Amino acid sequence: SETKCTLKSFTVEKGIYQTSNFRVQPTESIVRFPNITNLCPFHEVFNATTFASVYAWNRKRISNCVADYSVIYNFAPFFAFKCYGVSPTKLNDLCFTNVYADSFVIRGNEVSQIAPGQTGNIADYNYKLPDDFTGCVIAWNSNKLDSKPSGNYNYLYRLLRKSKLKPFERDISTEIYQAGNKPCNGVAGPNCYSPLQSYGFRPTYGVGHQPYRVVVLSFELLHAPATVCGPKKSTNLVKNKCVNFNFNGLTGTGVLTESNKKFLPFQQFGRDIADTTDAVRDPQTLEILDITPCSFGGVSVITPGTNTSNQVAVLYQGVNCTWRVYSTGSNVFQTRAGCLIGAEYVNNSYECDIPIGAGICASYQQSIIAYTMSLGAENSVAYSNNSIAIPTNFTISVTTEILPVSMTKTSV
Amino acid sequence: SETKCTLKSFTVEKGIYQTSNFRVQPTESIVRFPNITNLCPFHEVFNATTFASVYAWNRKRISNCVADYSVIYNFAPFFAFKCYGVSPTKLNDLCFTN
Amino acid sequence: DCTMYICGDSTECSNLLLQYGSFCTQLKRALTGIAVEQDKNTQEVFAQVKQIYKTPPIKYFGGFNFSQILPDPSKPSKRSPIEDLLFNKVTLICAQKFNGLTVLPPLLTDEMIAQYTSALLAGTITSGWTFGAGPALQIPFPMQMAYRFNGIGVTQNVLYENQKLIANQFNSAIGKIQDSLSSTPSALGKLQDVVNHNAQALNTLVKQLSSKFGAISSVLNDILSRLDPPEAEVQIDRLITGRLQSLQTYVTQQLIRAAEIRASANLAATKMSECVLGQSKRVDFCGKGYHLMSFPQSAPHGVVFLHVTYVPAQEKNFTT
Amino acid sequence: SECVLGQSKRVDFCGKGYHLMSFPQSAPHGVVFLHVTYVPAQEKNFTTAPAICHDGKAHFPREGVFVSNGTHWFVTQRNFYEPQIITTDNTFVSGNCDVVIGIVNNTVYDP
Amino acid sequence: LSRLDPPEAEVQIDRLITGRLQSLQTYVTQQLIRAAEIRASANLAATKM
Amino acid sequence: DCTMYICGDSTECSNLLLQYGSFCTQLKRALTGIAVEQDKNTQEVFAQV
Repeated sequence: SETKCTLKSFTVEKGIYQTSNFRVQPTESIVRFPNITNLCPFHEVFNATTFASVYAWNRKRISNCVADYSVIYNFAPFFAFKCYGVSPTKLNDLCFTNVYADSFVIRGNEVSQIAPGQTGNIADYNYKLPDDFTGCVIAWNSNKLDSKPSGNYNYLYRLLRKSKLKPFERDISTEIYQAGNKPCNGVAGPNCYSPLQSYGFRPTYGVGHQPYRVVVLSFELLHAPATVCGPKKSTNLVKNKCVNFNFNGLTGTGVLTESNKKFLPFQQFGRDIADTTDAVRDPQTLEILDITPCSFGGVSVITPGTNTSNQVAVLYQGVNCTWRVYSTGSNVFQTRAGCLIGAEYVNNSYECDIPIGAGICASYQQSIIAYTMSLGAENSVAYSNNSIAIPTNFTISVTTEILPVSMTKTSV
Repeated sequence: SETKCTLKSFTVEKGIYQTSNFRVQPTESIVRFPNITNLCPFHEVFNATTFASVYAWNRKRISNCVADYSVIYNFAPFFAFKCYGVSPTKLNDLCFTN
Repeated sequence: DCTMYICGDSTECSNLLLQYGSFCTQLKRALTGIAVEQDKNTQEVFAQVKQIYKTPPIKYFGGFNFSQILPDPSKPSKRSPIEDLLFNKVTLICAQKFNGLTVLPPLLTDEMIAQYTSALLAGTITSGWTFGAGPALQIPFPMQMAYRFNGIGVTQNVLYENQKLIANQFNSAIGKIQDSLSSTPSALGKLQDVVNHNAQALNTLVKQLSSKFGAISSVLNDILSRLDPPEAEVQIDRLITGRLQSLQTYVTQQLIRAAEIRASANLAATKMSECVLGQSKRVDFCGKGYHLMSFPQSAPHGVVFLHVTYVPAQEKNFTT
Repeated sequence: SECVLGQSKRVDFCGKGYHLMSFPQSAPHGVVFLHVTYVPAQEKNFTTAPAICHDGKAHFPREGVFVSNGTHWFVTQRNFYEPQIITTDNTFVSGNCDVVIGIVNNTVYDP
Repeated sequence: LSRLDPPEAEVQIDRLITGRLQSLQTYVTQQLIRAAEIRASANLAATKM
Repeated sequence: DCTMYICGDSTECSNLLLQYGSFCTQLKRALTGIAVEQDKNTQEVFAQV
């Protein structure tokens, strides 16, 4: 029926055909995490007091920790979770190599200014970001607590900077009046225009003059070490079985076997010229496991004409059978082309009508049989040093030969 | 060593082999613009024998000329400025209609 | 298998592949076409006769020695020493096997090719050239030698007076040809290039598979883990387009090479049928100089022809 | 061009077996050829000798080869059996009776 | 490069890169197609010579 | 050439090109093969003596 589908007809002729591949299915899932499970010191920039500003970005080098959903979302009224890399819908079941929760506390009038395209205070060489900036933007409110009466003058921002500032670089200085034709240098005074801008927001002001704390993250992937992610049950591995393996944020599908080579003491992500992960180290122990995918194949169907019969014999290309061939049938063979089930075997020699490979040919006898090649009839002509053979009759034979010359013209 | 690098192997037998180009670097840079720069009317409204009263401020629109930013820093009494938005240092590089 | 090559085990990528119309069918059909044509190519260059002949055991061809061409039963594989030197002189697979880039075994094994060439040698030794037309006719080797000499304008009395010299020159030259072939290892360049060009093209495609086309990464699975579905369609499309362009380039180059290979095989078939089973009078088609005969020998992916010729050496000037 | 307008002796190009003639016919998108050929049917085995001794004189046939049905000797062409009496016009003489190998002794008639 | 910004520059460079790459691919494939036929004609010329 | 045709003398164009990376090596290889073969093509049509 599959061959009938692929031919898009109601009668197949003869010979080799093709269909989809074998694709043996996996069994289950394995998690592989370090057994050490401490608690992550999140929420420190979230609920204590007035934390920081744009003058001191929170350069928190978070060490090994276990962070999850429970500590975060401590206050429900957030703002737009402006995704840049991973979507905010899923933040668990993936581990980061590092994280740097940058923070600044300015008002929430201009939330879009943090974008690489949307500019503003950032454009005049303030706190900058690169073009990718894979972390999200957490613009959570800070009203009625940082909204000090008559203005939080201790909260302030830099109006301008003379020269170009690289992203993630601190420029906190006197910032004298180096501009202008008059050589004031921030000391003489006229049109000095210091970057100092203290805040005079009374709570009676609009919502554009109320503080909204902004924290952002930054990380990267495709690295062996990890430091922070959510919890999971790292069940023990399975030996030589087609499972779905996960190793601290990197997934896959294949069989895991014991390693034979030796890794360097700090090396845990070995690979070869195949440019794919050949082996990996255990997250808990020193055990190194080689990965090789579960077996593919090539499925082919052998049939005579539907005018004669409707039996078939199926061959799996390039798969040893002796073996991973699911169910069975009448007879199983071990030809060098792969596995073959459906046809018998016989040592008698016959010509070929249905080729298979490596000199094996099958045909209808009252059954589908298979054999090896037969080149032709054996012969041997007598020979001497003084013997000759001469003909006496002659026949006239005519044969044909067909040749195409012209194929149909076309225009578009 | 360059041929070894570009052959992705540690041995080369014999014969010619193709490698990257010569590509002599450029020496310096030259811009060119016409000498004539006509004056915009900033200094025309700046400089006058008499000035309009503060009761009614007469509107003027300046457009379609060459700015010549040096005319702003040309006068003698220079002790009152409040520059916002576009500084005089970053003035003469942006384009404005009026 | 393009569907597994473009995307692994993720049905969403397959559903995206259905948006590009019927294209995998064309690639699979063209690949089956080139495969079956390359399998058919050898049958018109080798199976030129339908009778496996066997030479008599006693070799008494007027002093000629044919030990370097006929099969030797001492080696279990029925190959002559020339064939064994041919097999010896001409010379990561799991990585290409793991991505659906499988190879297929040919229809005819090497033993059957050796049988065909041995049968052809027996036919051209013991039966003259009549076996290319009708029934095999037995002819002793000196008489066939005399008639082949008569074919090129030298009367047949000349051979019968210098038989031993002909035998000695033939045997010495046949002895020389083995070391002459084995001395220069660069003389087998055609088949070597044929193998390595295809091998390096396959390896180039496999290394091309792991190269991001301006997307977030190269692996589809982790990107599916990070990005949320209905905005990931704009993400995993450059992978598909770039891999399809690479596949189209690969199949076009394969077709281009197959055309030239089939043309060369047709030329080889005509040369075999016009220089082995007969004696051509076309200058520089079956050797160099006046043509006398040719012998075939098998080789991994192809043939090598021993052309036996004739050249006048010393001369004197006269008045006409 | 080389199969109809002339006759070619290139084997397996103008047909199968020895080539004699060919006739072309048309077909939708292309041509078909009929090849009139010629093949020998049945054969007999004979004993042959390369040369004939006579008065210390070696003889060689102008065409064909010498055959012998056991009784006497004749000379005939290569592709058909048609024996004829050995005569000095059918052969030419060169050398003597020792250089060649396998020569037999017989007589040749001269008118 | 002077028009737009480097974040918004690569959104237009890609189309130029694809177009020029496609043109180069077409030229090279046509070159191969012509070269095969010229080699066949040269081989016939050598046989005639 | 790979880069001088596909781009100008700008570093971001070469940076955008190396994402594909292994494309123009095939281009240069095919052109060099054609050049060497067509150089060879006269030898077996003239150098026969």
